Amino acid sequence: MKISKKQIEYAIEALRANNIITNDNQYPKVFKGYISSFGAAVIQSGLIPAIIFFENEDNDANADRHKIIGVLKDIINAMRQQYTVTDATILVSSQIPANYSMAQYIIEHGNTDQLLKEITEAAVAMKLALRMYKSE
Amino acid sequence: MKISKKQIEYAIEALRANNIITNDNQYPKVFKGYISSFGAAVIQSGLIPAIIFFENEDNDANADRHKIIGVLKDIINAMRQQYTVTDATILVSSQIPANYSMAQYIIEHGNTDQLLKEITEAAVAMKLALRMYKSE
Amino acid sequence: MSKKGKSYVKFNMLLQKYILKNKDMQESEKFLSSVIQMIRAHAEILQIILQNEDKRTEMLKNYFDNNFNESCHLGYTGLFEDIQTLLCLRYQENIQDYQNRNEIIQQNTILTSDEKEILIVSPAMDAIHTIFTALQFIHFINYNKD
Amino acid sequence: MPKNYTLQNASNLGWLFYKDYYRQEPNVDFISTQGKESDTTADFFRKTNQRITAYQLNSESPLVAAFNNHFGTPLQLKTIYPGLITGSGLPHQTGSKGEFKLGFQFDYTTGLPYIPGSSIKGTLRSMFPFSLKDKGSTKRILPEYRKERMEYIRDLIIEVTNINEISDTEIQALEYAIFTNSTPSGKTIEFSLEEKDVFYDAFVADSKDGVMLSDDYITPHGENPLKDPKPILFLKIRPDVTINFYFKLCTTHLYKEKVCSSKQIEEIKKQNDFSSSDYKMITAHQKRNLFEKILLCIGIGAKTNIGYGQLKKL
Amino acid sequence: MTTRMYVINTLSNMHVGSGEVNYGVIANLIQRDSVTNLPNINSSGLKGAIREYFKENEDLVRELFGSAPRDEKTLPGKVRFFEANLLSMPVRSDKVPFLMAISDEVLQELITKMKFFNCEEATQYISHLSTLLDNIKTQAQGTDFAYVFDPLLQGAIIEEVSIRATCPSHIPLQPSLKKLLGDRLVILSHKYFSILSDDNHLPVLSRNNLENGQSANLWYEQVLPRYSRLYFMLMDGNAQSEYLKKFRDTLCTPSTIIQIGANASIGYGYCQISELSPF
Amino acid sequence: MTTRMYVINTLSNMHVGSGEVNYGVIANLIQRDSVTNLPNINSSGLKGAIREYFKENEDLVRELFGSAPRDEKTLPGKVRFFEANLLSMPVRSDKVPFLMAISDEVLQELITKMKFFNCEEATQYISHLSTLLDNIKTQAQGTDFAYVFDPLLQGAIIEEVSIRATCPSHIPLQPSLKKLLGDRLVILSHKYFSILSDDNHLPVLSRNNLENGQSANLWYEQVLPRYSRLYFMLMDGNAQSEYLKKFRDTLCTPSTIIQIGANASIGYGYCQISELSPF
Repeated sequence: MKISKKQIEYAIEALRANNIITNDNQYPKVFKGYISSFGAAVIQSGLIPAIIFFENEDNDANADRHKIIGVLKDIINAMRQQYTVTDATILVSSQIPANYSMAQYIIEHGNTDQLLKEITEAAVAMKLALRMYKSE
Repeated sequence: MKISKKQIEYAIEALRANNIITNDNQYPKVFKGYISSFGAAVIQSGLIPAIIFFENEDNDANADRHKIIGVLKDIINAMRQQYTVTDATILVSSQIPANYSMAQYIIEHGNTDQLLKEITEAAVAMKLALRMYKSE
Repeated sequence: MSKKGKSYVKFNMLLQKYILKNKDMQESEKFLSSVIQMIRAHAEILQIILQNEDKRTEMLKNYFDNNFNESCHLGYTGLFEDIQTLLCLRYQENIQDYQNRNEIIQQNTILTSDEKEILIVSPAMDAIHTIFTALQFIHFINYNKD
Repeated sequence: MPKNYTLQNASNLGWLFYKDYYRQEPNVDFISTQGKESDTTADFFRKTNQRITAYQLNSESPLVAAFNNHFGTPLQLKTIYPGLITGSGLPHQTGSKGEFKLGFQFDYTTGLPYIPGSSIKGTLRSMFPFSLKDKGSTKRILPEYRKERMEYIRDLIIEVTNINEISDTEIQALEYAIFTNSTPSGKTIEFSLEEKDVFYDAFVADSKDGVMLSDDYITPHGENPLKDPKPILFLKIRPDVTINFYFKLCTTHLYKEKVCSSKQIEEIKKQNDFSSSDYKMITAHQKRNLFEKILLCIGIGAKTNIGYGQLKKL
Repeated sequence: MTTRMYVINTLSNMHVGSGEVNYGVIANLIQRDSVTNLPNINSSGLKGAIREYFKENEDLVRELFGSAPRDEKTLPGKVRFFEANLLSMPVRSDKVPFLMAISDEVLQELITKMKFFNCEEATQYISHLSTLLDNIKTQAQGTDFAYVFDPLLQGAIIEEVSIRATCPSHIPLQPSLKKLLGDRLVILSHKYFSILSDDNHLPVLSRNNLENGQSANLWYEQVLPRYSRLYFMLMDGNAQSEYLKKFRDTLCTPSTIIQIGANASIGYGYCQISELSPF
Repeated sequence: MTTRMYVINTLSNMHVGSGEVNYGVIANLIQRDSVTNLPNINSSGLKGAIREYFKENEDLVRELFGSAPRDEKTLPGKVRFFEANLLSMPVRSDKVPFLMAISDEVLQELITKMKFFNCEEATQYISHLSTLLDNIKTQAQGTDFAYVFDPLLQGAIIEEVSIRATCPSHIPLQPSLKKLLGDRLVILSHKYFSILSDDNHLPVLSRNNLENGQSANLWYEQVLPRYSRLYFMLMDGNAQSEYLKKFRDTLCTPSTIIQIGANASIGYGYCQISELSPF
């Protein structure tokens, strides 16, 4: 599991687009804990429980931790945008619709290993991209 | 391969400039592990993640681990200086700005293994040059 | 080597110290054969250390300690110290004998580059070569092929 | 099936807790905010919790018998109320009602609740003086920590063994021998295979007439007394559950405030400059008694400051 | 006589560190095979652990393993240790606490290894294992499968809900193959076994560092589940007869527990090594 | 009867030392070919290993390999041992545990060597390999190709170089070419094989020396993956036909296993040598 520089570029662009990393090139410090906790939750509980926990918006958290799910969605869409025609025969190279619940998407698409590897790689890339920058 | 004397000289200058070696020719004894681990991590995990890991400043590390990336930058700048300029040369010779961090520089200019080769030689030079000093 | 100095004396003492004496059979200070290859391979770094001013002794000690950092090298501290002392003495003798001679040879525009290069002696490199040759002589006398 | 865990008729407790817990049933809907609070979701999680908490363990279990055959004679202690929590930090949470919101440490292969040997080792080392690392941050609390723990350990050693005086350097050497198998300086002592102190994983051995797992509540009332508290439900090991503590301990020889090996100590004995004044011995039985006293004093697991994880003699 | 096959029964949670840096969730990962990408024990680790067990008998170690690295005169080792490859891995189910999981590709690899190396009891095992593999492939017909041989374990969930076990008759499992592979055995397709044994599905144990009762560090460690089975091949290289016999008896005796891997003091890598019994 | 071609099937990990002082992460690097930089076995090491296997038959060794280094009489060696070049290497996949990887340049060099040396069965192999190479180049047309010849293997991923395998259905792979190159064969572009065989992607193993449980040394070794295939040429220089027949029959016997390289005590460099069969 090697994180390519293109995945890290996707992570940086997604983190900027979802208003986690401001124009000052700083981020709220709680988001590194959010990303680490999501990484641990995926491997301990599972993809569905972790995404459900991190995707809800009625939480009593300091910051908008539901934005890491949007960052994941953007990274996965960017990765699927560069799937070759040969990949598209085995791999579902279809953009996640957006405005769609990510948990709903994963439930509807079975529980294929493809989504699990994609989300694991995207979470690691998000972690590294956040480590590229500075806490507020 | 042999030991490049010029690269060892660049390593000495960069170690002094980046404040790893004190005035009484000494270092905080964690930096030798830092350099060896940097080489191993570049081999095992890839250039970009290793650079991000060792360049991170919000770390619970014993000392200022991000100084080894500054030493790497100085060595690479020094060796890119005195690169011969012939129209048959594969090397860029463009100097890495002090404004730029190493990770963003490899992200936006990283399509060739020139940076990987230069970083490997710079890490080896750091390892061999640090043996000339004492550990506090 | 120049016999007008302490480098010759230290060279003789090093030879006498680390040469096995079969005629007796009580013991002599042991020899590390890996130092011979270290001198040859690390010659450029050693030259950098020698060309350093007023810190070369500490730098040489640090280099030899940090390269031979294992528990098996605790017995060869005497050999490392003798090598460092001899190398420093030879570098001092070589600079005092050759620096001005080389800088007048370099800008003597009557000789071609080939004869200038065959005439120009690098002090630190010559000291490294002398120590290397002495160590090789010690190993050659000591090593048998039983 | 529901009770008497066994190897022939059971579901893996760890599997039930982590992978099968949030199984997607035809009509459950805990994705939405409305469905997370619904009675259907609460009933679903109640049924899952009842399945998890319905298993008991017999004393004559082939699983625990195999543990005894492999790791040696267990040290048997009992859990008192409220119980035992381990692995509390493992992520098990979605935001639903009736759900277990704290992690639990389950053995992967067997599914039995267990305390990993690293937890036991750390809990035992915590009451030894030389467990806090000498760091810049910890420098201000290092001396008092060492003083308190050294007095405690000295009293425990005098109580357990027939040693009359033990010195601070002797306590340092003994702790480093037990937990690091090394000299306090970092050097190594040439030890035999049987001279290593090993801390195996503790296991649940007997539930007796009840189940070995139960559910418990912590209700954190906030700093604002006018706002509603949040109930948190978690999984605990029931009171009066036998815990088997497996160790592999050796005899530690101390001569002149340094730790000696067995051949070293026999050679020292045969020397004519040998005194019994500076020779000290603590055997495996005495080490086990000392560990037992530490465990009975501080307990093991999570939330031990508020009574969770306190143990009693069988 | 030359080549023998030994099976490593793991009594606790194995951790053999690869040492590579992982920047994801699990900081410390376990060693994997270069070719098959399955968990394995490098032969150097096996030799080191068994040398540590036998270190008290200096003559036996000197004859069989070689000279100590510090000795002035170096003696080559006579017995040859081959790397331990994964045979069976426990998988958690809803009908039973754990099943013994093996793949058809693992079975094929074992058959090929026995054919190439010619271990002592190889002929019968190869014949019956080839029969088993042929029956399994004939029944599978190129599809995904999870085959159980006890009819009571029908419909069992092999960890993931997508993998459910079917019991095909006409496929006999010999008692000796049950002894080699494990009780409550499930034969998995390569896709399923790769899914169950990859980095996201192998067991992880959480660990932290406490300073005066407050958490300082935190990391996750990948471990090989308890009661896993690994096989390795040992060739005696003109080693002395009675030293070899003592090695064989001590290694295979019931009371021998050998520590392989890391985290010995916290009980991780304790194993039992058994020899391939006659069919 | 002269100049026959032999294929080395590697049953374990292989490390043939380079003798190069690498100041870097990997201190122990494997032997690499001068022109192509692909991993190779020097002819001296191959001759030494084969001599060591046969050293029990003194007369065969003396007649074929020559006199011992200490013999008072010096007898020149009669057989000619050519160096062994990499033919196929296992790459990690997802549909299958591994694929056998060869480059078009490796095939071109094999054809060139067979033409230059006049191997025993060289003619048919040259014709069919030229047909296959021309077909591959016709299908690729200057693109970065990765072709598998079993339709079930379509879309198998090479994990190191994240590409997927296409199936050129109109290219035949003959059974003898399957035997020579290997089962589950993928033929890649030169750049893919170069990336897959470089220092960063060849397996690297971590090793340490433990003094009383404390780490004394640490180093990294790179190895040739197990099941790799290498080929070399053997010329029969006026050697006795009976000793030659004994040597060839013993070498190509299935039960013969030869150790080539370092780390013999652990399971490294154990190989099977087979002769080129008639097409």
